[PDB]
Parts: sequence; structure tokens; C-alpha cells
Amino acid sequence: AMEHMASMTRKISASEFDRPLRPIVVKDSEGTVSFLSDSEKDQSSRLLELVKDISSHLDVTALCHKIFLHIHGLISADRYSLFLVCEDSSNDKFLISRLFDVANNCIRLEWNKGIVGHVAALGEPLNIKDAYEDPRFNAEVDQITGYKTQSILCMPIKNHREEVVGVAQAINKKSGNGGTFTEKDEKDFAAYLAFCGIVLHNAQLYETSLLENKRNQVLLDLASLIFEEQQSLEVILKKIAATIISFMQVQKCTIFIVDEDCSDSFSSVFHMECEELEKSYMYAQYVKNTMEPLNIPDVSKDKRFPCIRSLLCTPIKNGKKNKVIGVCQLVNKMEENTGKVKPFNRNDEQFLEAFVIFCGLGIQNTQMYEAVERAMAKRN
Amino acid sequence: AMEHMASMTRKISASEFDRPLRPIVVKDSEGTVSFLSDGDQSSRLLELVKDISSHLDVTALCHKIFLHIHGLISADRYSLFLVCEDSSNDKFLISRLFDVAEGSTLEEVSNNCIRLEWNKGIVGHVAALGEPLNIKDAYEDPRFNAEVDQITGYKTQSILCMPIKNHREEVVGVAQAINKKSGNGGTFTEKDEKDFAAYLAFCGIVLHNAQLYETSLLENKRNQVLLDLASLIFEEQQSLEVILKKIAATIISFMQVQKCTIFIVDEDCSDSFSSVFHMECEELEKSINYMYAQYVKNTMEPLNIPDVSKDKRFPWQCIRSLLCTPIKNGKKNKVIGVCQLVNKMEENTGKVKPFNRNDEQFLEAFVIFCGLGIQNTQMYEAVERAMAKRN
Repeated sequence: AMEHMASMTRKISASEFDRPLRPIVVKDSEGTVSFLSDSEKDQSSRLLELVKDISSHLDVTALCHKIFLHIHGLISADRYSLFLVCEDSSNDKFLISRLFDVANNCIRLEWNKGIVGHVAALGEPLNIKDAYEDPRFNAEVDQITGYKTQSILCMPIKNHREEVVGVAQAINKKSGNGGTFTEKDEKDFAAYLAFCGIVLHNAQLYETSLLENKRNQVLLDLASLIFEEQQSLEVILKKIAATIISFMQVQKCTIFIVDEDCSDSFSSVFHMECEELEKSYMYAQYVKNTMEPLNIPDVSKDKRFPCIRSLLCTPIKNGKKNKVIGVCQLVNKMEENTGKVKPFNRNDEQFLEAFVIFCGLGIQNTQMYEAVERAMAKRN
Repeated sequence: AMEHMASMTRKISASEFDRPLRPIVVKDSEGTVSFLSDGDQSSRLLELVKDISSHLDVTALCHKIFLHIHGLISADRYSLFLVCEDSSNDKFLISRLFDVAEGSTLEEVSNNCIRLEWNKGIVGHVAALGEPLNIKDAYEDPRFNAEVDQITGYKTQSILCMPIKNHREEVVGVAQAINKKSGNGGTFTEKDEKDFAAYLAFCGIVLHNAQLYETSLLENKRNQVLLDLASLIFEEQQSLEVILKKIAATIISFMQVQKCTIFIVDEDCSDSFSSVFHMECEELEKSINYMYAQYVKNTMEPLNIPDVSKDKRFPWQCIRSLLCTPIKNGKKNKVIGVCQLVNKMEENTGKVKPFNRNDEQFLEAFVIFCGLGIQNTQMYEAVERAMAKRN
């Protein structure tokens, strides 16, 4: 059945996965893909306590909650926040934050935008005496909310290779004499942070690893689908079609099956819109000829001639990876929080590159079944 | 070919998967099966901690920690032991990180590795209790083994042997200093006990993290193996015999058994056996005794027998260990064949041992794909028959 595919999508869809993953397949000289990828078998004393406390966490969430807490005790200030450098499969970085004092919700900040954006992208701290005199600052929010931002201390969090993995930020030094952020404030703050980077890195490596295995589990489940019943294309291609629309979050899928007997044609065709069933034209063509996936961000901007806005189109090769059994077409990657259409990325290629392998084997065994099938109603 | 398998095998050490792993599969709600789940020291201590903290590599981390404990207290030799646990859940310490007499050794790691059972020897027993030991004379210790001393002319006097714990207070290794350096012939301080321990408390956290990370890697590599095997056996589903040879070759290879036997249930008479396929590990690849098979088909549960002779349910170089498993069809309601492994082996020493949980986990997940494959191959053979009938 599908129903195996009911709460497939309750656990996941390919967008929890949109970060840099290890390559999902490795190819050799003569083009056997394998899945075996990456060969893989007092000041000081108060700081020691804090380190001891964070180091046990490989859950990024819990480790950020703890890092938030700590920074409160560390320099004295009105409002604190913590930012976490994220990154998707295209290697596009941004900042994220659910841990900010307002004094549920989730700030997202693009790479070089802002004070924090900037200290992020530059790996350099900002101690700002008076915000209203930094070009980089901007008082919209102060004014709207009636808060006034005097002093800022905004520090990069770095891992051991000294890459920025998030950012932390104190606003408005608590002070009698009316004071700015100290030099000792800067030092104490960076000292803590230099550890958070190393721990944060590790927690990120861990989760990436968990995510890489969750991927395998998805493929393994999808195999058990596909391979369930291999006695007719119309069935199987629907299963393939059905799943992919749901995991990949696209608007339509089309599978094209090369002619058994010529070698240049399209003996058959399937198509699903992203709700249900009606089954039974150029883009395939190119792929088949090229023997290579096709990602067009916008259709109307290429070397075809022109809704169908974003396209990814994948060759279904055969047992030996040689001929091209068939071809696979997805249109309009949506960002489906929204329904907003959107280009395909490496993540999307990787996953499909992978499912196509079983698709391959599924289809080419169905065909051999249907070829007996059809040597028997020639008795007809 | 199954050249592929040789190539996988070299990239894979059986030995490494011999530790507690999560199951490859999983039931949810009525049992539907599924892969998808759900002051100036304080200053120097920080520098050391900063340094170990970047290492999710257990090897490198151990190397770094060893090096570090030299600088900790003044003692003649040191060693570092690591708690391990295997698929059966038996624990034991090991060390390739042991100080020796200066100019004596081959390489340091000269291929060579102490290994103590869980609650045995000085370090064994510290592990098991989780309390440090500060002895002034090893020779007074009932658990001291003096052979090493005797064999090598070394004289061990004082030992500081201290458990390394993770944050949940589990022991993940043990570190010891032998023979306090001394211009006046001294023991190990209360103070000594306490610098050593400060540092070890971080070590246990980092190591525990590194262990966790290497488990996920191994959990992932297992699945990679499985995806590749699915590919193999789904490649050509037209000859039962083709696909069986593959299934068996595969098992014998990745599971290190002496014999594998697939019993296919007769399709019409659903309680004899149409065909039988047997491969022995010596490689040879061919097509009498049915009782384990019959049980499983009638039971429908895996059957795991640590030693066929010492076993009571079954009227009885031979046949020691048996793992043996139903193969089920697409809908998991019916049993189309059985898979029987004989004589799990220790990785070549060759010694025979029983199947553990890691073997059931793997076989359990493999035969899901075995079934799908065998059932779709029977289909193809069916129509092939159903066309030699008419034509």
C-alpha cells in the first residue's frame, strides 16, 4: 500500500535535510555507484565549571539553552541574545535565533545584514559605546517599541579551525556610573565563547550524523515500497510518483520510460499532480540525450523555449548504469511552509540521484515481467 | 559481479560493529515494521581542556589524553585504559597506551594491546566500583599482577589508578600513574589525587561524546552496507537460483558463518519445501535436515540457539551455533521461506561462537529485502511457467 506512506511525512520531509551532507553515493571508474560513502570507522575556576556544564551536550537545542543561561551570569546587561550560524545544501549561510530577550518566535538574519550579521561574516567583535552613532545600527525597532539601545557588545563564536558557528550579544550595560562595556567584559565573554564554538561544532557534527542516518532510513523504507510489487509499471510508477511528490515537496512529477525496442523513443508516460490520481514534453528528451540531471531555477531563462517555473529532471539508468531505462521530472520545488516556488538544490539532487537507483532496478525488473506478459498476448 | 562484495568487505571490519547498536528496524502501534524511527593550574587545565575538546576521534583523543597525563603529576610511567562494550553487552578495558622501559620496544603501538575483563586486576576493579585507588605498595595489593614486573626487571611500588567518568557518572576509561618521582622516596599526594582527577572529569565527558559520535557513524555505515546489498539482490529477479546464490554469498560474507541454507516454502502445498539452496563458506555454491526449518515456519519467529547440543527443544565439524529466520512476504502475514545460518565465527582466529544481537539486527533487516526479492522472482518464474503451458 501507500498507507505505509501516511506518516512518512509526519517524521520528515526533505527539508529537515537541507544542509551540507556527505555525498549520498560514490561512483567508480566504470560507474558502479556505491552507498558506502566517507570511509568511516576565581575567574578561571568559574569558567571551568561552565565548560564542564556545556560539554556534555551534543543536542544543539539543549546546548543553546545552556549557553544562553550562562551568558547572563557572565557580563551584566539589560538584554541578551544568541545566534546560530546555519547553512543549507547550497552552502548558503544565515543566522538563526530563538533565544533573544524581548523582556514560539524565531529571528532569521541574512549573512551580512546588521551588527550581528556583520560580526558573523567578519569573525570580528564589536564593542559599541553608543549605538546611535554606528552606521551599522538602525533605530526602527527601538522607536517602535520605546526601548533605547545605548551600548552593544557583539562577539563571534568560533570553532577550533576558527570558523564562525554562531554569535552572541549583550545590549545595555547595567551600571551606576553610567558605564560602557569594559575591556574585562570583552575578555571574559570571548573566553567562554571560545569553548562554546568547539562544543557547538561537535553538536553540529553529531546532528549532521544523525541526519545522514535518517536519510538512509528513508531510502531503505522507499526501497521496501518500490520493490514490494514489480509486476506492472502502472502500479510501480504510481508508487514512485506518489512518494516523491510528498517527500520532495514539488507540484508535479513525471516519469518517462524509454522505448524497449528502438532506443530513441518514449514507449510510456506517467504524471501526477500533487493531490491525487490521473495517469496513463521536451525536458526528458534533453536528459535522455545528455544522460545527466537537469536543474533549471527558472524555466523561462534557458535553452528551451517557453507556471512550470523550476525544474529538476533526473535520468533513470539501468542495472549496469549504461543505457537509460527512463527519466524523471519534478517541477516547482516549493518552500512548503508557504507554497512559494523556488529552485532545486544539491540536497534535492542528492536524494533523487539516490531514489533513481532503486527506481532503475524496480522498473527494469517490471519490464522483464511485462515482456513475458506481452509475448503471451501475441498468442492473441 | 559479486566483485562488489569483496570490495565492500575490504572497506569493512566486522570487528567494529561489535558494540551496542540501536535496532535497524522498529515497530509502531500494533507492530508495523519500518526503518524510519523516532589559579595557575586552573589556567593550565583550561588549555588542556580546550585542546581535547575538538576531538570526536576516539583514537586521536586517547592519544592526546595520554600525552596530557604525563604533565599532570610526577610519576615514572603512565597508562590509559578505555572501557569497551560489545554487542552482547560484555564490558572490558583495553590499552595500547602503556609506558614501557625506555629502549626496549618495537613500535609503541607495536600491534599490541592489553585487555582486562570487567572486574579483574587493579584497573578492572576500579572500573567496576568507580572509586580511585591510591596505593603505596602494589605488592600488598591482592589484585596486583607482578608477572610484568618480574619478566622485565621493573619494580612497581606506588599506584595512582583513577576512574574516568562521563557526566552521568559512568566509567568510560581508567588512568594510572606508577611510581611517584621523588627525591625523598614518597607516595602520591591527596593533592596529586586531585589534579589527576580534575582533568579526568573533562576527559570522561569528551570521550563519551566521541564514543557516541562513532556509534552514529557505525550506525550509518551499517545502513550504507544494507542499501548496497538491496541493490545487489534486486538487480536480477528472474532466476530463484541466481538471487539465492547472491543472498547466501552475501550472508556468508558479511556475517562470517560457515553455512547458509535458504528453504523456500512450496507455493501450492504451503507446508513442505519446494526448493533448497545451500552454500558453505569455503565458497561452493550448490542446490537434508529440516527440523530447525520446520519449527521456524510453524513458529514464525527467529530461532537463535547458542549451542545446538546444550539445547533442549531439539532432539539432537558438526553444528554448534544456529541463527535461523523466517522470510516473510510483502504484506507481513505469510512465510514463503526460511533462512538458516550455521556457525558464526570469531573474525579469523576462526573460533566458533554464538550469534549475538547485532547478527539478529542485521539478518532481520536483510531478510525483509530477501523476501521482496524472492517473492518477485517467484512471480517471474510463474509467468515463465504460465507460458510454457500455452505455447
